[PDB]
Amino acid sequence: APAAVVTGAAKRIGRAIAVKLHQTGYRVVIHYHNSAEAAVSLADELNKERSNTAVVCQADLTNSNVLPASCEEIINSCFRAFGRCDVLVNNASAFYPTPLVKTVETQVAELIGTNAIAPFLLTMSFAQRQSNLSIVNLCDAMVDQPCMAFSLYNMGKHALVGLTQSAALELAPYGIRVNGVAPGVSLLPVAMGEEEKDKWRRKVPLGRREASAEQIADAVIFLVSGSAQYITGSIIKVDGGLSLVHA
Amino acid sequence: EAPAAVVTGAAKRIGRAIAVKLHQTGYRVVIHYHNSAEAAVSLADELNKERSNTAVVCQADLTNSNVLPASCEEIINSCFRAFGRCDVLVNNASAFYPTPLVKTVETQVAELIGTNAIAPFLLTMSFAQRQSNLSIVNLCDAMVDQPCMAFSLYNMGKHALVGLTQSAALELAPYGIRVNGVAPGVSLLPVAMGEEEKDKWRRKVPLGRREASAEQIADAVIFLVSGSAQYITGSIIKVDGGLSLVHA
Amino acid sequence: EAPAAVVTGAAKRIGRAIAVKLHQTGYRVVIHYHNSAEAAVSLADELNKERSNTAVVCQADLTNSNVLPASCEEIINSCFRAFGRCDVLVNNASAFYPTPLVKTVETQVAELIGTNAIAPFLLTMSFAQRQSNLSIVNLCDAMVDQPCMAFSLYNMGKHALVGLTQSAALELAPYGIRVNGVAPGVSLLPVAMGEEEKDKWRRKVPLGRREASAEQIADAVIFLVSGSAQYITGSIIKVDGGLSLVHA
Amino acid sequence: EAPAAVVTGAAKRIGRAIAVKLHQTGYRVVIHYHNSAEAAVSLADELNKERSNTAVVCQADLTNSNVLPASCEEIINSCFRAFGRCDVLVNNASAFYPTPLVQKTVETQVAELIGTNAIAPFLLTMSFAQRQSNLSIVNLCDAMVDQPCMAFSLYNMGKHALVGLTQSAALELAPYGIRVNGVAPGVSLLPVAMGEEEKDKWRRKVPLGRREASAEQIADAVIFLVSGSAQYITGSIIKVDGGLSLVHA
Ligand SMILES: NC(=O)c1ccc[n+]([C@@H]2O[C@H](COP(=O)([O-])OP(=O)(O)OC[C@H]3O[C@@H](n4cnc5c(N)ncnc54)[C@H](OP(=O)(O)O)[C@@H]3O)[C@@H](O)[C@H]2O)c1
Ligand SMILES: NC(=O)c1ccc[n+]([C@@H]2O[C@H](COP(=O)([O-])OP(=O)(O)OC[C@H]3O[C@@H](n4cnc5c(N)ncnc54)[C@H](OP(=O)(O)O)[C@@H]3O)[C@@H](O)[C@H]2O)c1
Ligand SMILES: NC(=O)c1ccc[n+]([C@@H]2O[C@H](COP(=O)([O-])OP(=O)(O)OC[C@H]3O[C@@H](n4cnc5c(N)ncnc54)[C@H](OP(=O)(O)O)[C@@H]3O)[C@@H](O)[C@H]2O)c1
Ligand SMILES: NC(=O)c1ccc[n+]([C@@H]2O[C@H](COP(=O)([O-])OP(=O)(O)OC[C@H]3O[C@@H](n4cnc5c(N)ncnc54)[C@H](OP(=O)(O)O)[C@@H]3O)[C@@H](O)[C@H]2O)c1
Ligand SMILES: Nc1nc(N)nc(NC2CC2)n1
Ligand SMILES: Nc1nc(N)nc(NC2CC2)n1
Ligand SMILES: Nc1nc(N)nc(NC2CC2)n1
Ligand SMILES: Nc1nc(N)nc(NC2CC2)n1
Ligand code: NA
Ligand code: NA
Repeated sequence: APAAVVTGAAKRIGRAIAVKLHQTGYRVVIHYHNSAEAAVSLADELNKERSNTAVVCQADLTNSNVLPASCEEIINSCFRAFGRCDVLVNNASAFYPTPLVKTVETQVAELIGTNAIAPFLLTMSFAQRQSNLSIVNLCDAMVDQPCMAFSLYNMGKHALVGLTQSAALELAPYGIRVNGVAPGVSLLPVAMGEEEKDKWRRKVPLGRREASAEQIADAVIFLVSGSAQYITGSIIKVDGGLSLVHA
Repeated sequence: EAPAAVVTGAAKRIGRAIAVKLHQTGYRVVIHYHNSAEAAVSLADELNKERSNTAVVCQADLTNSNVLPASCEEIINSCFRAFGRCDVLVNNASAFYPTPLVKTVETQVAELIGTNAIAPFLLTMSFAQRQSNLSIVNLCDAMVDQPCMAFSLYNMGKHALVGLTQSAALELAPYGIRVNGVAPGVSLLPVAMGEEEKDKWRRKVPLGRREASAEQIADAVIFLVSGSAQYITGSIIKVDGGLSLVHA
Repeated sequence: EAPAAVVTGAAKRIGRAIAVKLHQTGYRVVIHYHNSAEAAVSLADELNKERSNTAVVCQADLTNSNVLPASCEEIINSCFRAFGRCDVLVNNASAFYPTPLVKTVETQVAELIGTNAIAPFLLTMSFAQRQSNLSIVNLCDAMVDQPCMAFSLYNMGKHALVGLTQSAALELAPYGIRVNGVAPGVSLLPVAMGEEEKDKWRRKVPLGRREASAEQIADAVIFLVSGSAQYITGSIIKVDGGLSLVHA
Repeated sequence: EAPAAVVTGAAKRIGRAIAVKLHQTGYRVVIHYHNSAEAAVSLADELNKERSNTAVVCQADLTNSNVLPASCEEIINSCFRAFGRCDVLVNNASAFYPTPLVQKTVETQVAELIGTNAIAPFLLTMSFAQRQSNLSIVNLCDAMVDQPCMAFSLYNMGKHALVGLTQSAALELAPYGIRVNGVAPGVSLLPVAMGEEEKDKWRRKVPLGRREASAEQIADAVIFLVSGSAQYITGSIIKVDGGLSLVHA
């Protein structure tokens, strides 16, 4: 059985991706930062289905002097548990506004670390340890029509597009594919107000609703599958047409 | 009962692989063709041997002309006539040849722009006008921003097809019709292409230094028409082995 | 001696402003028009009052048809007959109206795809064939990836024009002919559009909550044809006040 | 009074060309530099001999660190100290070197490549805006970001982030009348460290003249963007690449 690492997998979209990978037959490493209880509850659920097929792994993915070592250890955790690491899903992400007009350098470390630098370091560590091997990066369908006052977040997501492309090119000779999935509106942020959630939903052409986490996870499953073996450097929007709607 | 799909230019090559994979997934298929009558009938016979009354052929020229709207309406009609429904449209048929800036040019326009862009638009119109998982898949080109030299009309047509994909995704979303694309890089090389040229293209592809099989292209089409793509509309999936990421 | 430019659809609105600014920069101009003869002639008279023998008009329908290649060749020829040279081509003329998926459709195709894409292609062919700072500027649309609802053929035509811009840039670079685009967002609105509707569009624009003047669009054209742009080819400059960056 | 501009990494090469062209257009200029003190001072001396008290130098490292926000604030402050205003910011400074995925610390490479190409532009943009006619920012991008050089992931990441900043900042700063645009070279001045045969390999790829862009050609697009001829243009990135990005593998 192949094995996958999913970052930020205790809740929401990460959780659904881990669940669907496990349902497909993968053993999974459930990475978490603060959500230890949820991470272990997910592992307990998956291990009840198939013993010793899910483990948890804690790490902060904020940029720092220790982030390279932390990312090496996440990949190492998959090898320790399962003896291989076939799939990496870069899902973990900080998301909050950073107006141009926490210290700003902490915001940099968190927003650019989680969205871009940790994915890069995890990609390095994944590759260095190297079958259907692939990486899937969780992008953002709205990167070119960004939310107001979210410059660092947007920078991080653009950087992640860059990594997707650069790593697809560089890792192709190792048979490692690198792709992305770009939600528009999926599970709305827990802190967003109801009326705000509804305003976003009403903008989506395809059903005037957000994507379920499972719909996002379906695109991840496709990209890691045998049915995507010639696909690398591609980013699949799963956005219900939202990015096509003008102001 | 079983859903039904129209695949244009389905007698050979990628369209044939798409038709076969849709049929294997459970669809009844309209095999559109232009000149390749014997291949189209042979494919229909193959599919009907597997499940009777699940494949028919439909002949049409998709060159632009004043009768092209009627021709595209008749392809969609032919699906309803055979199967009583039309769930999926795959716009695959395509003319591809150079048109240097420096057949008459009017014919070149009609063929390249008609097959790659206008016929998809008219088929899209007719599909939409006539009707649980409805979708359209347009065969695009991953290299449209790094185009082949002296292929301006072809490239224009494929860019127009991106525009149609996006515009139709937006407009047809309220009807539950998703509209997406699949963009090959190099897949089955042109029959006309010489061996050395084919080898030069193959050697450019990062992932495996080989072209895509027809089946690999069809796999992306199958995903986009499936239940696993129900929130996906207006997306174009490159299936190019990284080719478009390679600088000059 | 003075360079010469062809501007399509130059009688009114953005094309007129472009022709004026090119003339102010020192170009002789061919004012192409279709229906707006009186305005074309008035512009020519104004320009020739400023400097005699510097402006001529040229009538043609740019709808797609069997005669469009000849018509386009004639427009280019008119610049050579008048001025002895043709240094700049500005593809500005454009039909724009909705074509819902759900006039006959073949005429809509001819008009929308002809004016926005096929006539630019044929004009580009004829320009190149007759061939220093030579360049072509195509009037694109900054909103082509977030298009107006029910404008599929228009959007297809503008996408095709992006592809032409790219393809022609690549192919014509060895002749030193640069090919670029200018992409307005909201510029001149219909005069007859109610101000309340105009204001809905204006309020969308981040930079000043107003539409671009024709002259602001023309400024970008002037840059691209200038000596300050001699390494720029295949580039499309948005002149949109940030509109294309604004989400739904 | 004459307007004032800050050009990062302006001692040499493209940045100097931009500073020179802005100065010739009537701007007073802050010549930011990191290690090239001699070159920076030489340029300032030359510009002040054309017009007295119209150029100053400003030294800063633009590597990311917890003091980078203060350093960026101080570059903008230096423009106001010398000239009383700051109308234009050109984010030109850039680290550029490979970072292979498979095998000087990686954290240093992150701090340099992401800091110079993205974070310092962001912080300078914040400081520029907080301190405020024809105000604008021009970011030096890269026309090849979607067809990147092999083994340059962190550089490419940085330049993609800079695209994101250009767009985000154009949106957010539009109500302040600050336009934010980019200029994206393909091949311009080749690296000093490259041999002529390798330079020629790159030159031969360029459809328009089989040559790199001069520094002045890049600067010409910057000057257009800061000019009155670009007053409705924001969020736009102009490729100045001779068609290079249109050429397939
Ligand atoms: N939801 C949407 O509509 C949407 C739209 C566009 C893009 N996306 C992208 O899709 C992905 C999943 O979205 P989501 O909404 O499910 O994400 P989310 O709930 O915002 O974040 C996912 C997880 O990231 C982890 N994380 C955050 N900061 C971290 C840090 N410093 N170190 C390590 N891990 C950290 C958290 O793990 P712990 O809980 O364990 O601390 C969190 O549960 C993200 O990449 C997001 O950007 C989502
Ligand atoms: N192969 C590749 O590497 C590649 C690369 C990029 C994109 N694509 C796209 O993928 C699709 C499939 O590629 P392919 O190589 O399999 O295509 P293809 O063999 O060039 O053409 C497919 C079929 O199009 C039909 N067709 C051509 N002109 C027509 C006309 N005037 N009216 C009606 N039908 C017409 C032909 O049908 P008859 O034989 O019955 O006459 C032909 O067999 C095309 O859209 C192509 O542009 C392919
Ligand atoms: N206005 C905007 O906000 C906006 C936004 C985005 C892009 N653009 C682009 O900018 C350019 C100029 O826009 P505009 O608003 O000034 O254009 P416009 O007023 O819609 O049209 C310009 C001219 O095109 C000519 N034209 C139309 N159909 C033709 C045909 N069949 N044959 C020949 N010529 C034909 C007409 O010439 P006659 O009057 O002589 O018949 C007309 O005056 C266009 O390419 C447009 O798509 C404009
Ligand atoms: N040259 C090309 O072909 C090309 C192609 C694509 C994009 N571009 C972009 O165009 C811009 C100019 O290119 P270029 O070739 O002229 O650049 P460059 O010579 O590589 O670098 C410009 C300057 O950046 C400064 N810099 C580097 N690291 C720094 C740091 N840690 N802190 C502060 N400043 C630092 C250096 O200043 P000091 O010398 O004072 O240390 C250097 O002179 C860059 O943004 C580049 O990415 C250029
Ligand atoms: N990390 C990230 N990124 C986006 N775009 N949206 C969200 N959504 C909610 C914070 C949970 N999360
Ligand atoms: N229609 C089309 N389009 C492309 N890109 N390639 C091909 N390949 C060869 C004519 C079969 N055909
Ligand atoms: N995008 C576009 N294209 C043309 N040809 N004309 C127009 N006219 C504007 C609605 C007045 N807009
Ligand atoms: N900063 C930067 N960025 C690019 N692309 N090219 C260059 N040339 C560098 C001096 C070698 N520098
Ligand atoms: Na830790
Ligand atoms: Na008239």
